[PDB]
Amino acid sequence: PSWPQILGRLTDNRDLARGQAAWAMDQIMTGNARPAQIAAFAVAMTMKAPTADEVGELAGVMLSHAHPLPADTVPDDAVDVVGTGVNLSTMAAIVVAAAGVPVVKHGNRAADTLEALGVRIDLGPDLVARSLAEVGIGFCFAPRFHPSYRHAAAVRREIGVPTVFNLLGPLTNPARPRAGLIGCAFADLAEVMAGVFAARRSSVLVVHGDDGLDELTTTTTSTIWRVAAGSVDKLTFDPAGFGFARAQLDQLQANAAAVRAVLGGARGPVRDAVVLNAAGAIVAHAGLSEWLPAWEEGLRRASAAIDTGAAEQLLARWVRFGRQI
Amino acid sequence: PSWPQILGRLTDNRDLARGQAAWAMDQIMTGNARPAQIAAFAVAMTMKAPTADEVGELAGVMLSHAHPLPADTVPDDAVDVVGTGTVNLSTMAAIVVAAAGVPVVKHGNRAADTLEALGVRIDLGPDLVARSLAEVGIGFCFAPRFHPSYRHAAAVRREIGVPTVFNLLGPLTNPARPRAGLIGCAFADLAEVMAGVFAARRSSVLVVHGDDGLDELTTTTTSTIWRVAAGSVDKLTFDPAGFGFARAQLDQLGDAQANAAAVRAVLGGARGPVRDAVVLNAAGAIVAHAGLSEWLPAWEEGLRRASAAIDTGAAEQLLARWVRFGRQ
Ligand SMILES: O=C(O)c1ccccc1Nc1ccc(OCCCCP(=O)(O)O)cc1C(=O)O
Ligand SMILES: O=C(O)c1ccccc1Nc1ccc(OCCCCP(=O)(O)O)cc1C(=O)O
Repeated sequence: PSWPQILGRLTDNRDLARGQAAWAMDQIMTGNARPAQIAAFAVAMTMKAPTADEVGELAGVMLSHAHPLPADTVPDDAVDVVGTGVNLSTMAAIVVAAAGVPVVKHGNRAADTLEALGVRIDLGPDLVARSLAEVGIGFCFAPRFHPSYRHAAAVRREIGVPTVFNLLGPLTNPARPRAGLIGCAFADLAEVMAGVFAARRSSVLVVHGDDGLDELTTTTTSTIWRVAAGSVDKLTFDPAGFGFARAQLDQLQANAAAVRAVLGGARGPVRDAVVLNAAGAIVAHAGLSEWLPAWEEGLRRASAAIDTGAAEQLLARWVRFGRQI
Repeated sequence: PSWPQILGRLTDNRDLARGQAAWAMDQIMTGNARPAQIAAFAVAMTMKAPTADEVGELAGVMLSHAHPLPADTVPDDAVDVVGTGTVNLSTMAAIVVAAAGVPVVKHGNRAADTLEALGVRIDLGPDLVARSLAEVGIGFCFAPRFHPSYRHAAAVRREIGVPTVFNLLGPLTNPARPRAGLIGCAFADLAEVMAGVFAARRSSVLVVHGDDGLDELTTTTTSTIWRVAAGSVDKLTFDPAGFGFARAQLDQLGDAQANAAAVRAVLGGARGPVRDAVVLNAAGAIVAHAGLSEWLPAWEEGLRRASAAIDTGAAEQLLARWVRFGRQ
């Protein structure tokens, strides 16, 4: 295999042969790729239109190089709550964890929201494991678990344009949770991302707000690719069906204040959006083992996690956990 | 403008707005583009099939930055003989055309190697290329010497390896700006684009693509010719069998050392498929030359002039004189 071979195939608008995407990603992560080669690959794959097989190979290589969490430290039913791209997902994650569903998130700075809240984001595998056990939630700092991806990440920022690489974050949570609510801002790639989760037998709702959000929106309908039993089912979701009023898009350090307000019981469109996304994660969680009863239960659990103060308390306990390390 | 804007537009499979390709090329040519940005643009512009307007803007920026030849040193009827990539055929055809009395000014880069092997000094500044054109009847613009700020793009092209839109610009960024030529293109889809760019400049060009894939007029089969003249483009099918040329095989048409030997053989009068191809392509450039000011009569004359340039020894002498020039 070679870069001219692989780049040539892509520029010819052909799908890659089995293993080729993997070879490319492994070159990129073993420091064997020039920035120009990385950029050419990211762009060419994007314009060719990536397959789930291809994106799967990319994510597979990344996870093969990643620092794992220690053995038997991630519950079988842990979930992620995240988008391709953060205020809504951070809150939803806390609420989901507070409802009793273990959450392990994965991210990087532009993570900023959590720091502003007093959470310690840069922990190693053993301490993330302890956080997950003792608090019910953990955060994997992406640079710390994916050191070899730094070359790729640098090129991402240099070219600016979105590419297939924008999918890899949610697909390479180093804790490897089997479930989640996953936002995707790119309607065409959402389906591909869903296929990758399907191949892994994950239980995920891949969500794309029809207003463009990488979260379940309250301003209008959302497209959901429901992934369960290795298959993908495409659905349109209307929050009005669960009694939610339509919000305006503009209503959705600043984030930290917003987090404190919602967890404190503030009513409004932000809370509604948090509750909706938290419920989505809980439905995805239920999928590891009916759509309407599942959503109704998810919504009850999410609302109760806030209203009882459990979500607010969990964040406080999370903050305290880090200050005691 | 900005890279996110232009690259986003290209990845969305949209043609660029007026000026955007120019802006991009200019960033690249002023050392203001990161290698990753250069590469992303090269690939995106390639996979979003480039338009004549866009390719014209790229070449235009390149020429706006290039060292020109001194005023009035390039004859109004000078021609180019070149392919996008057959360096053996175009090199020989170029010498033959010059020997027939049509000024030739070429533009090229090392992978030029064949000419050096023949003892020609290829790396000359504008003033000496001009002198070469006047005194010998042929000149060569060595690309790094005229396009110095292209070096960042050059490095990126080596790194990614695959052909891109940048592979199309060579015939369109000749710093001597000849107004006529025989221009080969290996990709038929882009040949029509190249013809469009030449038409915009009102060049008299034959853009040629062998139906066997050669970036020359072939003798193995027919060729497609985009005939550019009067700012308008006519697309034609061309069969050299109509001029009595025997069919050759693709294998009959090497490194710079071998190419030089082949050059010496042809200019020395060796008959065969290689000579035929040279004569045919030399004739084509002569036909393009005539178009600056009737199709079959033009070809018949072009073929007579090319054959005679070889057979009298004029072509062989011109090369000897070209080599002599560099040493004096
Ligand atoms: O930004 C991304 O696209 C990304 C996606 C998945 C995982 C990580 C990502 N980013 C990075 C990964 C590594 C990295 O660089 C690692 C530095 C850590 C050094 P050490 O080996 O000592 O832990 C930087 C980034 C980044 O976003 O800037
Ligand atoms: O490669 C370098 O980094 C370099 C360094 C110093 C001086 C020249 C350099 N390279 C070039 C600079 C300009 C240039 O200009 C080429 C323009 C024409 C391209 P084409 O013949 O393919 O149409 C080509 C090169 C090169 O190394 O290839």
